[PDB]
Parts: sequence; C-alpha cells; structure tokens
Amino acid sequence: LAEDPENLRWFVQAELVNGRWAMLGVAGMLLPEVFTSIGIINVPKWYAAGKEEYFASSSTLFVIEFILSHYVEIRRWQDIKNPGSVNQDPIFKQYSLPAGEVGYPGGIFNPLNFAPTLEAKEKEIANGRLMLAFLGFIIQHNVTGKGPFDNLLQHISDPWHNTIVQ
Amino acid sequence: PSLVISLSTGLSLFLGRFVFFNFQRENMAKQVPEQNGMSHFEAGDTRAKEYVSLLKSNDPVGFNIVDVLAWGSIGHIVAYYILATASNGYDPSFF
Amino acid sequence: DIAGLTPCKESKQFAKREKQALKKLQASLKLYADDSAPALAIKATMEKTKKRFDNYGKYGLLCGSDGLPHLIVSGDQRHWGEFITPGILFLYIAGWIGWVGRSYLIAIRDEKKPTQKEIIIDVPLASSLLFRGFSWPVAAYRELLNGELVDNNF
Amino acid sequence: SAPGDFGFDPLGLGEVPANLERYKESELIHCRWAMLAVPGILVPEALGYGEWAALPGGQATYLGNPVPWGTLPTILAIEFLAIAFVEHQRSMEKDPEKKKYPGGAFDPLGYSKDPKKLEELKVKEIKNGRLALLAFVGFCVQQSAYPGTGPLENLATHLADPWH
Ligand code: CLA
Ligand SMILES: CC(=CC=C/C(C)=C/C=C/C=C(C)/C=C/C=C(C)/C=C/C1=C(C)CCCC1(C)C)/C=C/C1=C(C)CCCC1(C)C
Ligand SMILES: CC1=C(/C=C/C(C)=C/C=C/C(C)=C\C=C\C=C(C)\C=C\C=C(C)\C=C\C2=C(C)CCCC2(C)C)C(C)(C)CCC1
Ligand SMILES: CCCCCCCCCCCCO[C@H]1O[C@H](CO)[C@@H](O[C@H]2O[C@H](CO)[C@@H](O)[C@H](O)[C@H]2O)[C@H](O)[C@H]1O
Repeated sequence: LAEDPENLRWFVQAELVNGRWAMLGVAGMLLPEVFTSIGIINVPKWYAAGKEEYFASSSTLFVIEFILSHYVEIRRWQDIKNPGSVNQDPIFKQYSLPAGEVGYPGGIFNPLNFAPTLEAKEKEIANGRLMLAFLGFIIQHNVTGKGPFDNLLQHISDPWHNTIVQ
Repeated sequence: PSLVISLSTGLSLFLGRFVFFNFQRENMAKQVPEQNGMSHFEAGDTRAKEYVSLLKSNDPVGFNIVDVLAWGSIGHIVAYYILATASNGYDPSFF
Repeated sequence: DIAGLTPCKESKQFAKREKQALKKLQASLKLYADDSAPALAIKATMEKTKKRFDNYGKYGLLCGSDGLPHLIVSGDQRHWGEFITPGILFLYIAGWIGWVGRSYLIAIRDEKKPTQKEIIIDVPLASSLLFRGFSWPVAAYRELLNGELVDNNF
Repeated sequence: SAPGDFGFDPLGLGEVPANLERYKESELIHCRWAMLAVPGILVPEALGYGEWAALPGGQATYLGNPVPWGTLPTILAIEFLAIAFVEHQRSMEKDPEKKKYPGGAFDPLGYSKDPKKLEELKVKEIKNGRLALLAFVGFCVQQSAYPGTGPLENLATHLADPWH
C-alpha cells in the first residue's frame, strides 16, 4: 500500500518489443513502393528459394520457425524476472549495469538511460511508436485498398469508393 | 469366440485363495474375536487394520487357480473317477 | 449445414414463411391510401421486414423445420460470430461496467466522513474513472491478479 | 512440466529421487526389450528370410485341443506370476542397516541414506533415462497413430501437420 506504481520491468519492457517489432513489421511493406509493383497480403511464402524443390508444401513452415522463436523467447523470460542478457540494452537498456534506479523498486515517472557512445533509446523512442500505430494504420486501410501516391493528374484527391462494407 | 471359462477359471482363481485356513493352525474365524458381544469400545469406532499382512500364501496357494483351473476345466474334470455309480452317477463328458 | 438445414441459399420452409405470413400483410385488398399520405403497412413494416428478400444479408444461418433459423456457433463451416463476436462484446462491455464498479467505489472510504457519498454521485457515472475500461489494455488481466487486489487484500 | 521444480520429501522427493526413476529404470529396460522388439527392422538389409506371426499354429499344437484358444492366453497367464518373483524381493528392503523392525534409527549425522541404491554417483543413468522416456512417450507417436503401413519413403520434404 502501495500508494502507487510500481510496475516496472513491467511493461516498459512491455513496449520496446512492440516498438521494435512494429518497426520491423513495416520493413515488411517497405519493398513494393519505389521500383514498386509487388505485394499486399501477397501471402508470401515468402521470398522463396531455389528451383530444386518445394512444391506448394514441403512444410508447415511457418508453423516450425516459431517453435524456435519459442525457446529463444523463454530465454528473454529467462531474463526479466532475474536480469540476465549480457548487452543488457532492453531490460532498462545497456550502459552495462545501470538504469536500475528502477530495478530495485521506486519509480513514479523514471525516464531511463543507455548508449555508451552515446545517446539513447529515445529517438528510438519515437520511431518506436511511429511504426506501432502505423501498423494500426497499415492493416487499417487494407479492409479497402492497397497503394500510395502518384502525382497531380488525378490520384491523390480521393475520387469515389464504397463505404466501409457497409 | 469368448473365453467364457477364460474368467470363471479366473474368479475362482481368487476365492480358493479362499480355501485358506478352515484347516491350518487353530479354530474358525481366528475364533470369533469380536463379532457377537461387541468390541472394546473400540469406540470411535474402530479397529483393526494392517497394511502388514498380505503374505502367508501369496506364494503357496497362488497355485489354487491352476488346480481345478488346469486339468479340471478345459481338460475334462476328473477323468479318474469310478467310486459307486449305479443309483446312477455319470456324470458324462458334455465336452 | 449442421443439424437443421442449410442457410438462405436454399430453405423451402423458410421461403413459405416469407410469403404467407407476411404478405398477408396483404389481406387488405385496399384500405384506403390510393395516394394517401399516412397508413404505412403499405411501405416497409413489410418491405423493411420484406425487401429482406431472398437476401437477409446471407449470414449462412441454419434454419430447421418451419425454417425459423437456429444458432449453432461451434466455430466451423460458417457460424462463429453468433456468440463469440457478440460474446467477447458482452464481456468487454460489462467488466467495463464493473471495472468501474470496483472504481467509483474503491476511490472512497477515506479523507473525512465518507458514509453515503453514494446516494448522490461524486462524478456522474464516475466521469473520471470513466474510460478506465477502454483504457483497459490488459489491466485486471494482470494488475487484478498481481498487486492491489493482491492476495494480501485477498 | 511435472518436473517443473516441485516436491518435498517422502511424497515429493522420497517417492522419486531414485525410487520411482529407479523403477523408471525398468521402463527403460522395458524399452530395451521393446527397443529389442522394434529393431526387427531395427536394421534395413539383412534377411529374416522370414517368430509367431498373424496366427498360423502356435508352438507345437499340443496332442489335444489347444487349452483355451490362441497363442496369447497360454504365454500370457504365466508371465504375471513368474515375475511377481522379483517385485516381492524388490519390495522388501530399507536403506541403512537391516535387522528386523529394530530399536531406533531415524537421524543423527550421515542423514538416513539415499535411495538404498542411490546415484552412488554416475549421474549418467538418468541423463540417458529421461532421454529414453522422452523417446518412448515422444516421437514414438510417429508410430502410434495411423501406422497401418510401414517403411516406404519416396522424396519430397518432411512433416504433415494436423489431420486425419
Ligand atoms: C458495481 C457492481 C457490482 C459488482 C461488481 C457486482 C458483482 C457481483 N455480484 Mg452483485 N449486485 C449489485 C452490484 C454489483 N455486483 C447490485 C446493485 C445488486 C442488487 C442488490 C447486486 C445483487 C447481487 C446478488 C443477489 C448476487 C450478486 C452477486 C455478484 C457476484 C456475481 C456476479 C453476478 O453474476 O451478478 C450479476 C450482477 C448483478 C445481478 C448486479 C446488478 C447491479 C449492477 C447492474 C450494478 C451496475 C453498476 C451500478 C449502476 C453502480 C453505479 C456506478 C457508479 C460508479 C456511479 C459478483 C461479485 C452474486 C454473488 O454473491 O456471487 C459471487 C449474487 O447472486 N449481486
Ligand atoms: C452490455 C450488455 C448489456 C446489458 C444489460 C444488462 C447488464 C442487464 C443487467 C441487469 C441487471 C439486473 C436486472 C440485476 C438485477 C438484480 C436482482 C434481480 C437482484 C435481486 C435480489 C437481490 C438484490 C439479492 C438477493 C435477493 C433478490 C433476488 C431480491 C449487452 C449488450 C449486448 C447485447 C445488446 C446483446 C449482444 C451482446 C452485447 C452487444 C454485449
Ligand atoms: C469456450 C466456451 C466455453 C467454455 C466454458 C468454460 C470451461 C467455462 C468455465 C469457466 C470458468 C471457470 C469461469 C471461471 C473463472 C474464474 C474466475 C475467478 C473468474 C473471475 C473473476 C473475477 C473475479 C472477475 C471479476 C470482475 C471483473 C473482471 C469485472 C468487474 C469486477 C468484477 C468483480 C466484475 C463456454 C462454456 C462458455 C461455451 C462454449 C464457449
Ligand atoms: C505469465 C502468466 C502467469 C504465469 C504464472 C505461472 C503459473 C502457471 C501455472 C503453472 C503451474 C502448473 O500447475 C497446474 O498445471 C495444470 C493445472 O494448472 C495441471 O497439470 C498439467 O500440467 C502439469 C504440469 O505442471 C502436469 O500436471 C501435467 O502436464 C498436467 O496434469 C495441474 O492441474 C496443476 O498443477
């Protein structure tokens, strides 16, 4: 009691993983936009290697990878109850040892730290969201569309479309 | 198809594990201990139990099964008879 | 598809319902509105239950005998959001009724004499603890089971 | 996840520290008998040429109608009486000194003992034990579902998803 927070560990690490995976997610799109032509779901497969065999299937693929992702992920667990990850640049950041002016508890607002040379996990702050909410954006607009920006002939001006579905 | 006598073989597997002790030490019923008349009183109540007495013939009369159950079941029960048959007797192999 | 029959794409019994029944609705050869501007069976009430033609959307929707439509919702063939879609919805809405129940409540028992502040209402609906509910991402799904309402307080 | 760290003593530990896994040593040697069974293929390439297969006429038919019917009941019935030999002996022990139900021997120093037959070191039986258990229970279900067929791989990939 515990007046108030708290937390900590917690879901600040909560974010960064959103941040830095929403960032990647959008590398996803990056591709089909300059020398353009090729994407949406495009339910890839996803880049697809050689002419020496697959063939629709050989295998669930997809389904596996992430059995792997799976114990590597127990590993990041395998970190955050009890701080273990050499670099140590998510759990507070690196700059070895430190930040944990919030690892033993007592925050309220606590801003943080972590580049030796140099600066921060900060203006990696705000690419941090630009991209989470971007996705929000990204697989917002499909559910009707899939492409950006030509010139001033007759595109960027929104002409006629078709509700929501309804 | 059914081993019917697969299992009646089987059940007096166990109650001959019954033929037991009417014979061997002393009287009946480890003599009526407690039956009629009525326990001390006892009283909560009450005893006894003993995780420690599942031996005695585990080994010996675990044969009892194979008795009747062998030669006296599927192999035509006592062929070695005769012993007063004329008001009749026999008896005669339904098998 | 399952125990009853198939949807709307065909459902004979269902069809007959459309038709007699409503349309008898009709039933009134006239009954006067040759041009007249009130008596609205005429327009919709039928057509709003009616132009609901061989379309209702299309919804799958199973329809047994007499062809009144039955709800499976076992998450299969088509029928999933006849419980879950409007199920999580019932959950999310409530719980953000009582998340705030356990809120324009756990905000009082303190300061000075707090003995019925509640027969009047301090912030109406709470209008402060209000959005705490949509401003539940995760929320009680962690902080209920860890800390605050913490087993301690259990 | 049953060995997800949990257990105290006579129940918790006591039941298992070697005891149950020392009884799970049997499991492994059963799966040494069973992995003395499966190796019928076990190897590619050698003959059988051609062992009790699909019931043609048992051991030697007997001079008289076979007791019940089938090879199964005659070889079976016995197995579960002639092996109760071992478990009788295996369930009469105690770990420290052996006398009867003697005076008083609970704990000073030396602390009781350890599974009677402990690790005695060689913590390598267990490293192979759960290795075997994990197999028997595990991808042994590669051959525990719909294995009406046998060995005939023909080039493609690997795996097949959820099915059937
Ligand atoms: C905010 C409120 C609140 C909350 C979180 C609960 C929670 C609970 N009630 Mg409950 N209850 C309430 C108000 C509330 N009640 C009221 C006002 C009454 C009328 C006396 C009851 C009568 C009642 C009974 C008879 C039972 C419960 C039971 C329960 C428990 C079972 C849930 C259930 O299925 O009943 C569903 C909930 C109701 C029937 C309550 C109806 C009232 C709701 C709609 C309150 C809505 C908020 C209200 C307008 C407050 C104003 C907001 C303010 C911040 C400005 C659960 C702990 C059961 C129990 O004890 O088992 C654990 C038991 O059967 N309640
Ligand atoms: C949100 C909601 C709601 C509601 C509603 C509600 C939420 C209602 C409730 C109500 C309540 C009540 C009504 C209560 C009552 C109470 C009582 C009745 C009590 C009684 C008593 C007591 C008090 C105790 C004991 C005694 C007696 C018994 C007397 C939902 C919505 C929806 C819909 C439409 C449908 C679909 C889904 C959704 C979309 C989601
Ligand atoms: C899938 C599905 C299913 C399943 C089911 C089941 C299995 C159930 C059970 C269930 C259960 C088992 C439940 C329970 C739980 C537990 C608990 C424990 C809960 C809770 C809680 C709480 C406590 C809450 C609270 C609250 C909230 C959150 C809101 C506000 C405040 C209050 C109070 C209200 C069903 C059937 C539906 C049908 C089909 C679908
Ligand atoms: C991150 C979210 C919070 C996570 C906190 C960690 C707690 C998670 C619970 C794990 C404790 C497991 O305990 C509980 O497992 C299952 C029931 O819950 C059941 O058990 C089941 O899996 C157990 C492994 O643990 C084994 O018993 C068997 O696999 C199966 O029976 C038991 O009923 C119970 O012992």
